[PDB]
Amino acid sequence: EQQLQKEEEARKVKSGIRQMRLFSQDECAKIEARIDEVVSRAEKGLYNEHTVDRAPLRNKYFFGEGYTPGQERLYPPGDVDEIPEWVHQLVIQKLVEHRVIPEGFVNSAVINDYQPGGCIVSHVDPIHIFERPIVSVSFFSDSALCFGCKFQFKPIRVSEPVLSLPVRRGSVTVLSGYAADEITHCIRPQDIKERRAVIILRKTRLDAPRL
Repeated sequence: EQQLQKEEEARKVKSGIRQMRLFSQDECAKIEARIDEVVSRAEKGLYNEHTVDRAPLRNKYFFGEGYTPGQERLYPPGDVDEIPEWVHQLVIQKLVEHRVIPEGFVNSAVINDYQPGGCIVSHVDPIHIFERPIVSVSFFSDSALCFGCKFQFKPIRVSEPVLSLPVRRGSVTVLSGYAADEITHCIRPQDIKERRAVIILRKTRLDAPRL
């Protein structure tokens, strides 16, 4: 049955997801103020060209490492701005202290800032660029992350994702295995009702192809 297939898929996705409430409301407030600083600094033209990526639904800020289909390429060393001290002190440290990731692991911090009605189209985290696990921390409001995103293209055949994962403010999502390699994920516009930001902490692969 198609029902059994969806249930085994969702179980496999679940095995690749770990999630914990790690940041208090005050800790979130401090990080959100720092996120607002990045947005302000971008608007002041203070960042490198490749640090900032502006699109209708969302702004993307690349720190430490950055990239440009499976044809993503890492920008040459020193092309994007370095990971800001507050990311180390307020975000990465908390994660290291809670043993989510080891020290020295993260060389890439991306901030995605979403407008209401913002979305991500079905995609896989590029395996040729980034090691696993992929760590993300949500900030301004609660939302959902969907896995198995055929519905975004064939809504008559399939109306729902395989799995929808609540992503609450201050929660940490860790993706590995099946959830990171074998299935697509996306965000639905109806799931972003107000401003939402997310910090994505990753390690790039040594042989990630460069420009």
